[PDB]
Amino acid sequence: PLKVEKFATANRGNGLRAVTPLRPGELLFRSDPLAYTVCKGSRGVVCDRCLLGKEKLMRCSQCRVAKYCSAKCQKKAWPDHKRECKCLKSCKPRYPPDSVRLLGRVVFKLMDGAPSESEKLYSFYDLESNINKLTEDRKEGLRQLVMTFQHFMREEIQDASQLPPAFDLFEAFAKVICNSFTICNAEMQEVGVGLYPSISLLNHSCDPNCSIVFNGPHLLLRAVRDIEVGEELTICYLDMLMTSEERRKQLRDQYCFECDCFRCQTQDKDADMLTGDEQVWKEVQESLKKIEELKAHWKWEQVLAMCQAIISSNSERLPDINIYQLKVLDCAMDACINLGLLEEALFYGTRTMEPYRIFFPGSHPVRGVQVMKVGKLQLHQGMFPQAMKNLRLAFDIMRVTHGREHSLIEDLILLLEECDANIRAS
Ligand SMILES: C[S@@+](CC[C@H](N)C(=O)[O-])C[C@H]1O[C@@H](n2cnc3c(N)ncnc32)[C@H](O)[C@@H]1O
Ligand SMILES: O=C(O)C(=O)c1ccccc1
Ligand SMILES: [Zn+2]
Ligand SMILES: [Zn+2]
Ligand SMILES: [Zn+2]
Repeated sequence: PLKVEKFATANRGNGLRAVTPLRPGELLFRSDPLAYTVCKGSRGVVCDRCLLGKEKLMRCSQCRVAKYCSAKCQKKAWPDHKRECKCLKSCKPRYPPDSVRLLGRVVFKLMDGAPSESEKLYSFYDLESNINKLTEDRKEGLRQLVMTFQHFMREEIQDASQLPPAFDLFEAFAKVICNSFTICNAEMQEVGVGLYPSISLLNHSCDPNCSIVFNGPHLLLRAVRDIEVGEELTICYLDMLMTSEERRKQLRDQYCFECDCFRCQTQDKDADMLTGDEQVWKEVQESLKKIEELKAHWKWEQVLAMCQAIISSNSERLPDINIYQLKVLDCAMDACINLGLLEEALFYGTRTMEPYRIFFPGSHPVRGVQVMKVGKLQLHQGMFPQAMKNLRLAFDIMRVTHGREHSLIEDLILLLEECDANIRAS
């Protein structure tokens, strides 16, 4: 059997609980998506199937919207793509919202595909919609998505007989809002959106006992803390670099619940996250809206320029533990890595280390990868003792958060063996 089970919680609907004590690093579930698509900003930049950023991609002959790294990827993707292809084509100039493209793949998967293992524990039909908690503002947004779906899919779906039985598009989009998974690449950049209905049983905590990590579209659910028999399994739905007030708004707006976890009751880390002059980090927070938009579109040169204007401003500066300063540093590190500016990348990366230790407590895949990036930059620059220490730290974290089932662990072990060989060679 499995190590987890669905159960009805007392006040958060259905959830997942351990059937037996779980232990940090234990693999609990792994799932391909019911449906997934590349995210808007990564479209044309990464392969539609494997979500890897190749320097050579080939677009689908028919729609010219889907792009693939290889014949292998377009073939393995053709079942999921064949019907949307006609739709994307017939709307050529327009491209639909990610949610619409995603729901299209859900519908085709449910109509034309064998039962999906992703629904082993919990199906798309089962997913929470929160419709009785939605604001009229949200409901209006969903109505527009319904009509967008109807437009985009009018070449393949003209009426209900071409939808699953009693399939309601409004409810379907409501489910998408609060059960969408952000698919991240190995470097922890957002590249796609997917539905993993069994995994959607996991409720949220700002101090979770499990973590999900993506290896392409494939999702690994791991325990990151000790977990007792019958204890509910939780993951954090949100970015860790967020104050309690910011988490409140997004958990309300997107997930329709008021978080009662101990961190939100205590404002845990809020004060440290907002150190520095408020006027400055308000401006940086504003600037980050565009920086992250640029990063989403892989516009690294422009990302770096905006980040440098902040990190090396001629006006007042922020401490690196300020979460908005910290985001700017991370964006600039990633841009430098992609632009081949490794000295500068390392300068920014090392500055994020201590803030990441604070804000990503325990075993968090984002900190694991950040430390691995820093260790990799140090290795490449011949800083073997430093690189080894960070690579070991990355492995300490990622043996828990990634595990041997994740291909990045093999890469990291190879970097450990290389770095150790250099240190031996003295
Ligand atoms: C991914 S689903 C989790 C499974 C859901 N409880 C169910 O019955 O299908 C996310 C939804 O569960 C509820 N939820 C998740 N975490 C919660 C929490 N910490 N407190 C209260 N409700 C929560 C919210 O309605 C949210 O929109
Ligand atoms: O339980 C597991 O460890 C696991 O890897 C798994 C994932 C999906 C279905 C069955 C088992
Ligand atoms: Zn590919
Ligand atoms: Zn196509
Ligand atoms: Zn909370």
